[PDB]
Amino acid sequence: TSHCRFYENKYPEIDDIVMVNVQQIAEMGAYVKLLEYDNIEGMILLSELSRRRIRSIQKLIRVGKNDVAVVLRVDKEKGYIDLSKRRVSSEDIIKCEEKYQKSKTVHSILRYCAEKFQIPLEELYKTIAWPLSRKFGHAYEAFKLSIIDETVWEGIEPPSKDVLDELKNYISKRLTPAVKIRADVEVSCFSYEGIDAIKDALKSAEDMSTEQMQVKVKLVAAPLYVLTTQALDKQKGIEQLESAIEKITEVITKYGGVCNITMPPKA
Amino acid sequence: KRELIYKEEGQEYAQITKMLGNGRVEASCFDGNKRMAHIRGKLRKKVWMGQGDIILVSLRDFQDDQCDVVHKYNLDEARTLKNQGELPENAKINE
Amino acid sequence: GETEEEKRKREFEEGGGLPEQPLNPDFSKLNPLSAEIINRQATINIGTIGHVAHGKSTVVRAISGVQTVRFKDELERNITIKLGYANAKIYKCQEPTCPEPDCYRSFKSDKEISPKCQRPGCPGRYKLVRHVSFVDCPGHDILMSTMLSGAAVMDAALLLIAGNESCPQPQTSEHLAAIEIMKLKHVIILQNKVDLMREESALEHQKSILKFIRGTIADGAPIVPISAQLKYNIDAVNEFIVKTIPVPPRDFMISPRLIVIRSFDVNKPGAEIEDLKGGVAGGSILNGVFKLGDEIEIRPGIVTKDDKGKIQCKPIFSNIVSLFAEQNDLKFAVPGGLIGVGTKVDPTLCRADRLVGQVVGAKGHLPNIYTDIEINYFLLRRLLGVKTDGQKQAKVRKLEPNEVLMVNIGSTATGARVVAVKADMARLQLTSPACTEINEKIALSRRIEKHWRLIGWATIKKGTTLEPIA
Amino acid sequence: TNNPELKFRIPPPVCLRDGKKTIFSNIQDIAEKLHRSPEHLIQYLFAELGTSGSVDGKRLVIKGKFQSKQMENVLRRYILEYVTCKTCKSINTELKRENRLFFMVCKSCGSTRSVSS
RNA sequence: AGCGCCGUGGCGCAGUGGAAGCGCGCAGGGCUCAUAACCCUGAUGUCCUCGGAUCGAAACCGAGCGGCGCUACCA
Ligand SMILES: Nc1nc2c(ncn2[C@@H]2O[C@H](COP(=O)(O)OP(=O)(O)CP(=O)(O)O)[C@@H](O)[C@H]2O)c(=O)[nH]1
Ligand SMILES: [Mg+2]
Repeated sequence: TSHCRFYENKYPEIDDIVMVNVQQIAEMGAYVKLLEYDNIEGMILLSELSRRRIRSIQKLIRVGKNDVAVVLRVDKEKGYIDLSKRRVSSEDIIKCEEKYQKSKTVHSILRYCAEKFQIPLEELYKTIAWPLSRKFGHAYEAFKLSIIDETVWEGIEPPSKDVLDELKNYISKRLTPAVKIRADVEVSCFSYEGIDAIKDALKSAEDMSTEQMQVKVKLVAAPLYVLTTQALDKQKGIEQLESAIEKITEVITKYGGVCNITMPPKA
Repeated sequence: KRELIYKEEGQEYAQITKMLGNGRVEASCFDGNKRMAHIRGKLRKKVWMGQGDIILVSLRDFQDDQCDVVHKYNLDEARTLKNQGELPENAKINE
Repeated sequence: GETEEEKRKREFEEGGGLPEQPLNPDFSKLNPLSAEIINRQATINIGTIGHVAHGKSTVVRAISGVQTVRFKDELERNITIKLGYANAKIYKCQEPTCPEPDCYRSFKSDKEISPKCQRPGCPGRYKLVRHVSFVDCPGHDILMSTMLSGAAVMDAALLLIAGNESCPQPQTSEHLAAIEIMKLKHVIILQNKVDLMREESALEHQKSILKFIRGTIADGAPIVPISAQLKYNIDAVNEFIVKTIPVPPRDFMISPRLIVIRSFDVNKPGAEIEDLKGGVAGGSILNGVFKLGDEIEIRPGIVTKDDKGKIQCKPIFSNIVSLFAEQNDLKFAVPGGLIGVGTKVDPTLCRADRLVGQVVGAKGHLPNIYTDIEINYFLLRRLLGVKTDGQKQAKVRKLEPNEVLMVNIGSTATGARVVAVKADMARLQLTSPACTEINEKIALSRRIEKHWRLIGWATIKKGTTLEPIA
Repeated sequence: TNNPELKFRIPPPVCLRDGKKTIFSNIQDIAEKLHRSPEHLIQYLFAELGTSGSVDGKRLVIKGKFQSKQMENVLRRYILEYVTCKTCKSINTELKRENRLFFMVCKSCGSTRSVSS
């Protein structure tokens, strides 16, 4: 069963942003379902629909598909939402769609777990998802940390640890990327021995390649040597590559040549 | 369906290469020349000539540089004439 | 049903193959035509000159078969800066029965000692007359330095003149004059376009060619009708190369030297660094025989400016790791042939335009870098390479103090400033260092019509030397 | 002896103008009478002319109003820089490929030229 | 050669993960006395190729093809 909210409460809050799907347009506008919050209806009448003049009615609404949305008023008695689409700036729409993408992605994994264990999705959101969104600002970042760090789950009360185990499995299978850190070293030598210096330099550099993080200095050009590695925490590659820089400078400051840094380590 | 008209001893078929301003046209005559033609009377502002359409143009004995359009073929008498072969058939013009 | 490659391999083993050079042969008895020398190295440097966009790499590729690459995106089509190279082995048939004009046959460097005669009905085998190197020189107005450097490297010359186009092309005249400057009096003339010309138009072109070459130092240069694309009349050109060019006097007595003209870095991308190669100086050796395991230093070397702006020169010492010539790795290298000296010199020191025009000395000699060079110069009366629309040719003006002139001392590309001008003598101060060994043939050019134009000749007789820092 | 014969063979361009539509039905004849594949000729047509069209059967249909003057001019320019070799007056040259750039090469002589832009 | 990309419905873009997308095109009718602007509605695609994970790939990735921008012709 696919249902349940993505955020804390069921009702949208005042002056927030959502992204809604359109299904139907009767006369005054489109009262449509929301895909960022829950599944209730909320209306956009024609005055707050098109920023441009109201020329194309069906072309800009495209019944059946999704679009950014902004909530103006909430009726917290029955489930009626007043909503608009003109009033989302060009800067805003991108963060709107990013938040929707994140909320949609976090939904499917817990959907799988709920289907497998026959637990209501509401329960999974209440137990694991909502405290993660409180801890980390958002649950997808919580799952990204869960791939890296097992501690983010410590403090949550699962409905069953089997949910935890199969969720570990499905997150490791589904959410798997380890960003590549690359850099560029400029060899500016005018010296006597430089080839053997480079051989020793890469020997020292690749000797630091760990089991989980492997550094290779590929050749693309004579002065420009490109350094490639895969950092899983995105916080060790910089230091290992600065270690490679220290190695290369120590090697070539005594053979007689000069070497310089063009592009430091970066994601 | 009005009957077509054939050529007579100084009036020859041509093709508008491109129509000129102020009431003139340039007609590639089917003799090898890119002559200049005037849109005549009886034909000025009732039968509109479109660029790329076979026409009849009267030569003038005392000017071979310029001539004057006479009759227009609405691409049907034109295709029939091409079938009969009243013009050099290398320059085939059709819709 | 034998594959073509199997047939070629069998012909190669039957043809004598490619011998391996003895590791220590008796040197004073080594002549430039000896088998240990001739079957694996090019001993005579042969160059091609002409106006832009007529085809010189085309002629050389038709002759030998080794392509000149013509690299660098934009430079695949318009012009090239580096020289083009190609190894040609000149083979002549031993059989007197086959007529002499088609006896000769030029082949690639990989060919055997004695390939069979491809003329139908001729069972005799070929004999290697001589191995020659080809120095393709970009004939453009913008590019002056490399032409003069190669002409210094050159030993004999081939001038190319087109048929249908104008007869007195000025670039051909300029290159012929530059060749006359640097003591090269062996040139053979080729008419590149004859197929598109009539029997009388070709005769008129030949008469114009003869009319052009009357006041030049070279007088009896043979003239050859050739086809670059049609690939015909090459055996005759091989015959003319054999006959009109003998071996320049060159023995092993002279002290060792070298002149780097191009600079190659051996760094194949994609491969791991644990398996690399050294840096290569592409050099002409006009004197000295170099072996494996020889220490050699690039005299002008590292050019630096101190905090005061003074010029310091750190000579580039180097151990020779390999001497690659022609096709195979060879122990000894014959002076008078383009060779890649692959030393342990830093690969970035040899990236593209670093070792171009630089003198190098083997251990046991100390050439001197000069800051001041006083020259004995001489000029011509009219410029070459300029097309005047029906008027007098541009007349060379005398030198002015404090002026930048392109002075090519052999290969060394330097832009000198004039301190004073005399009746026959001048003084030049150089920004980029140049070293002098004996005299070195020098060419002079100035900037008048935008780009450099050759003016005359000069020779260093004295100068101020800078003792290198070791 | 080798070439006792030693182009005046360009087809008369039949531009077939159907109102807002244009038909070049002879395009196969030009493509075979200049030894160029019709694909490259159509690409050059849609490079000099900023439109798009369909190929049917051999024939090119482009919904646009255009004169035989400009078709003839573009054909002549293409022949000048593609069909006709610049170094030698010949038509035997054909389109081939030498790393990834298009390198048309000659057959009558064997030259190495490039015309791609 | 390696890298940074790309692989289209006629052309251009796009998400890549739930699986045919929009404008520009063009055909048709609509407004108009009438044309253009503008309305609306269509018939067409191996989202390049082989695989592997996946409930699911056009999408995540590899092993390959073609087109590219550099690095640079890199004995
Ligand atoms: N008809 C004809 N074309 C030739 C002949 N020789 C060369 N060509 C052509 O002329 C053109 C120029 O060839 P190319 O070798 O690149 O000239 P280049 O010497 O490298 C240019 P630069 O003189 O500045 O160095 C080529 O297309 C070539 O095929 C010839 O003998 N006859
Ligand atoms: Mg060249």
